[PDB]
Amino acid sequence: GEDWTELNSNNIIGYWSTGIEGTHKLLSFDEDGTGSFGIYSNATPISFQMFDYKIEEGRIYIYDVYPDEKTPYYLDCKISGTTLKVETGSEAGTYKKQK
Repeated sequence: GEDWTELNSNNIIGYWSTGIEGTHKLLSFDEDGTGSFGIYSNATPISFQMFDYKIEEGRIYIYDVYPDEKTPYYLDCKISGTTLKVETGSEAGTYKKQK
């Protein structure tokens, strides 16, 4: 049916977008650095944050965020190549890979 892969430290790597309008959201994850999460409105950047992460459960583990650092938690998500499906969190929805 929906036959997803193991989320791992290598398939997540790169940027992830919805589309370019209204109120969009943008993500990145590096292999040996950090992630980054942005939020826009129409054609202006309105948020930014970064966080370290690990993949120690077939989920994102979040445990360092800035500038307002937050509690550590895990994030249920799926991946197969070019479609991120996050189920929970700020970034919960769908995105396409953007590299």
